[PDB]
Amino acid sequence: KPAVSVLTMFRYAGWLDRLYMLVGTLAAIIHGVALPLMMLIFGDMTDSFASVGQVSKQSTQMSEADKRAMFAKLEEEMTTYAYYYTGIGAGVLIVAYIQVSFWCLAAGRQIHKIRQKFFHAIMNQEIGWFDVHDVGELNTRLTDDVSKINEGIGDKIGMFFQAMATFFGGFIIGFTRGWKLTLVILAISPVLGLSAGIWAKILSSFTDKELHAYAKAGAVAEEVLAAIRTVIAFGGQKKELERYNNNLEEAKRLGIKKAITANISMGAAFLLIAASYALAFWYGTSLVISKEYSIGQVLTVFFSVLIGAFSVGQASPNIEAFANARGAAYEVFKIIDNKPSIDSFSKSGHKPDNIQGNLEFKNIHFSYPSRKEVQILKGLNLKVKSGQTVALVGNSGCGKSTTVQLMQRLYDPLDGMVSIDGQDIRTINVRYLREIIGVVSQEPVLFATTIAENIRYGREDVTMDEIEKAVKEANAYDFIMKLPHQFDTLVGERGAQLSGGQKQRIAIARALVRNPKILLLDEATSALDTESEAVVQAALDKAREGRTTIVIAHRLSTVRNADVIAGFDGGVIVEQGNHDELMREKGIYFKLVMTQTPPASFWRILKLNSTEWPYFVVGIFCAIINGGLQPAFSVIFSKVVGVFTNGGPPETQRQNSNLFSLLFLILGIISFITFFLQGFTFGKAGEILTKRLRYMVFKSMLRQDVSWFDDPKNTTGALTTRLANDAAQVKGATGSRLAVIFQNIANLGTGIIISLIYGWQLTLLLLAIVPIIAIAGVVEMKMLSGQALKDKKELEGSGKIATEAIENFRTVVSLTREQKFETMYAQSLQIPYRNAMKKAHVFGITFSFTQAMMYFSYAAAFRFGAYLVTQQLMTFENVLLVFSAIVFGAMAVGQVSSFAPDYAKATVSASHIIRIIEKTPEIDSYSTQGLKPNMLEGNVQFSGVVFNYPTRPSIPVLQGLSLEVKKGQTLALVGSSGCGKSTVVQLLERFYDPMAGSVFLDGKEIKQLNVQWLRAQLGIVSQEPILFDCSIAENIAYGDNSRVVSYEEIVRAAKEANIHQFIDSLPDKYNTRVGDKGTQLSGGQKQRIAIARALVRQPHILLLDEATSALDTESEKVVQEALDKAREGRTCIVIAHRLSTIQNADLIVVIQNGKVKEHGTHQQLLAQKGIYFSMVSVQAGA
Ligand SMILES: Brc1ccc(Oc2c(Br)cc(Br)cc2Br)c(Br)c1
Ligand SMILES: Brc1ccc(Oc2c(Br)cc(Br)cc2Br)c(Br)c1
Repeated sequence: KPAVSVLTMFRYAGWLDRLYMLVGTLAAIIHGVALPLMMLIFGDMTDSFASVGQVSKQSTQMSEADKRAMFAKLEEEMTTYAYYYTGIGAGVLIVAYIQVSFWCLAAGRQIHKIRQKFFHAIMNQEIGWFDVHDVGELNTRLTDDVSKINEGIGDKIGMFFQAMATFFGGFIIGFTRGWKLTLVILAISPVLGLSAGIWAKILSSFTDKELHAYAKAGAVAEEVLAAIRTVIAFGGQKKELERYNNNLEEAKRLGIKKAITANISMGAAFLLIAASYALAFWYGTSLVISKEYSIGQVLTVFFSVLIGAFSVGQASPNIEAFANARGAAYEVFKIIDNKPSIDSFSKSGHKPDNIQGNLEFKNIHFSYPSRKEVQILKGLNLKVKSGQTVALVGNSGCGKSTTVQLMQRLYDPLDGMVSIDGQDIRTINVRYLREIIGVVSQEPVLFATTIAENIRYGREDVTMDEIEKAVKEANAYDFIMKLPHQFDTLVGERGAQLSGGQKQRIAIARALVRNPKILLLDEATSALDTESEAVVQAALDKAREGRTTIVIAHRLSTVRNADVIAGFDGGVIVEQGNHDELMREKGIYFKLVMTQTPPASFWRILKLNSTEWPYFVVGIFCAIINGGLQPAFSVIFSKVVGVFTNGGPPETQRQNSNLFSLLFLILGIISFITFFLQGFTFGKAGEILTKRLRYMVFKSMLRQDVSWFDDPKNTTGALTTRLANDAAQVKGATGSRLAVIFQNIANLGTGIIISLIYGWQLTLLLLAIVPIIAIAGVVEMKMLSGQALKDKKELEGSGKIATEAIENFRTVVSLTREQKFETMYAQSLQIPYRNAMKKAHVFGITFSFTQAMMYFSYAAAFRFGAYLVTQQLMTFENVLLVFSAIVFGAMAVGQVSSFAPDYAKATVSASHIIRIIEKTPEIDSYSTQGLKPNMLEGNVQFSGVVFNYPTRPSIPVLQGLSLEVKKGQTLALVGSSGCGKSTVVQLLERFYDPMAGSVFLDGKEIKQLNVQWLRAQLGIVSQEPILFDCSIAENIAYGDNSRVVSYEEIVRAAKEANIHQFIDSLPDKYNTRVGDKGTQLSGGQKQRIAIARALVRQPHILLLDEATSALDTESEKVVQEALDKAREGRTCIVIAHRLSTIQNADLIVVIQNGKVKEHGTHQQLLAQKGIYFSMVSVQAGA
């Protein structure tokens, strides 16, 4: 919404840039004007053949006499025109170069200037400006918004004035040479803009319906795949498939209805567009029989108008490129024009010599850019004597750290003044101020150069002698020399990561070359290992005594030798003096001392599509007819102008022109009829395989075992996404692109035959010319992409050192040296600049070449069409035909290169979708094999079970686990932590077979037992019961599948679960909807319902996995009261974390490290004193 003044945007265009644009826009206008003139001459050549075409047939008497005056007219005329076109092509060769070259030159020259000014502006902003902005958005604003500016002031402007030239020069020749047809062509324009407006309304309203249609099926998939362990537990795998299959049926019917309506839309749209033209051209014919126009002029205005009319559309993208470049230039120029109060690039203020370093802060009130929300300094008074070293202590607020900020004049105070020597800090140069202040901060930062270079960021003029003394004077010399490459080592975020106390000494050496008169030491010893701290601390003490120093730290070790110590309380200075004095004061300082002491030929995807042997053959056959039908319009056009250039006697003409225009419209309606079919047929054929794919995939997905859904690679969202995309992508490959790619190869095929068999070696010429300009148009775009990738590679090297500069900013400004990064970024940009110069000559040559090879190609089209062909006995009417036939058949093949990614994007989406069906599990619920025992009673026999989870085969959970529980008993299961408690329930449910050992139920190993039958006698109840969106009676009836459960039977379960209080309390009762879609209710209810569906099954084994986990107060007492009634009549395994409710259990088992450690009845384990009695004691007390 915000934008820029048009002149301010080119403020950096001066002298030549202003000329380049003027000459560029000039030749651009010349380039545009060139095309409608090309059409104007195409009318005069018709007139030439038309006068001879009328007189040659008018003879029917003399033959040799027509070999004289006729050919003489032709050779003076045709050579005059051919001489004229050859000139036009040389014109576009020059102006198209001038057009694109100059604008890309002015763009490159300016964008170089933008970048430099704009990075200069970034480094010039005071710190308070950064505290309110994100540096990351800023740097991306650097590389992206400048790119958008380049796109707008580039060669697009030349294309714009080229297009307006075609537009203006279009209707000028349109109006002057024939004003009537223009108004007639504009009259059908609202119809063409109204038919394409029905597309913006149909597409935008139906693309939502499908995204709503599958969102009903994709919602089924998401509550299933999220609750997958519950559907697997109760074996609703046939229902949840069925229940997704039923939503796929509706998505199919809505998909065929969309295929019917959308194909009715296209066909009617084209048939209105084509009829609109043909009426404007038939009524072109009505004006030649009346002698208001020449047969040549009708063409001249008809093309020049339609050329200029479509030239409007070909200019619209360049407008939006200019405006976006303006809007992008706003926030950029806003940074360049913005002037600071502090600078640091300013050459102003005093530069005191013989600085002695007496510092005082007077009544400083300050607040960071958070402003009125917080005020961190409520007045202040502090002097530090020259040579002395003052230490600042504080409990919190870190108002300590603020004084180092103000002493650098990173910000100015709200009220008060900071004074170095006698002068206010605001009178001294900002740069000289920071050159007389050395700074060592908590986190040290080192730039990605050599050690000597990071030290060289202290001062630019320095010799390895002074680097050596500096590092040796910060005892950092002994420790780099051992490191290889000597001073020539590397540092940075990337490469040679060092010890913290080692990085700080390089920072101390960096600040030491600064020979500062003032020293600021903020938190430097803090957050550092204890032993290297003393190594650094020796350097800090060796860095002082030549300087006045303010130091801030939480290490009270460094503070004793400070000449004065100062404590803060709420930004107010409270205590000051020597260490001993503050201790006698017994205040804040004393109080803090005591405290601290694979693309491949996949045919099988088409073999599954072979479910419909018809529906394709209908579309293909119907597409090829549409293909062969489409040049016949060019054949009609060729003979509407043909017979009427070849007229002779004029009485018969008016009667035929009505006949062709009729045929045309019969040929368009038979084109409508065939194009509805080829769309509907593929549409239906695509939507039905969409179901089969999503059915078989969702079937095969319910076939894998829990081992697969635990994979971090496969989550519920990633599976629904994999489910939707892959099915839609393969639909597109077999859908429109294939009907179109066969319609078009039939288009060119039925066109090339007509052209080849009519014109001899005429067609053989055009088949030498057209492929070359097509290839030359491709190699242009390859070179285009190559230059694009290359410039991206070498401007990111600049933006990379810009990245380093700006997100490490507060350090660089503390060291000054902005002019360093300033110069480095300039040297970095100098390569893309001198590269951007070559870009202009390259784009100009290529574009001018492809334009010239289009104009020269058509000079050869007529000079060969006449002369050697028309001095013979071949006819203009065919040359017209071969043009439209070949040229349209070629531009119809241009759709093949556009639908190419729809094939690859589908094959890749196919690549996964064939794998996902064929993958078979270790434990398949679908296998009908298994024992299905007859005897009812249930044991559980864990024996030597070692188990590790397939996702994390690192820490074992179960290793040598052995349990046995009789029928009708409760097996209490206590654990130190982890799923060692829970893995038992997962292995009995056979979510996994154990690594070693075995688990048995009735004496039979479950591993050889039937998988589905096994789970059918299991009453699993988890800690968070997931309930699908449906009737609570149906969430309950979900406990027994393969059979519909009686109402009184699901009532019996709700009676058991003690949930029947709601189930009548609701207005709907058992038919109320739950799942946080129809109704919401708390967890105690959800849980009871899960108990209800558990015991609908009438299991022989309950499995209670921390059922009271998320629950509170009386809700626990009632759910436990339901669980305690559910057991005592069944085999039970309970791992609930309430050991008070576990006292009345028949056997308690303690799990240690996957081994069973300690077991027995409650009082038995309570008589023993160990883990279980440590467990019961810790909760009962707490
Ligand atoms: Br009559 C008549 C026939 C074709 C005309 O131009 C074409 C041409 Br040439 C090809 C196709 Br496909 C559709 C149309 Br409309 C015109 Br304008 C008038
Ligand atoms: Br786009 C384009 C369309 C026709 C052009 O010249 C003609 C013209 Br004018 C008439 C016929 Br028939 C074929 C061609 Br090719 C040119 Br040059 C460019």
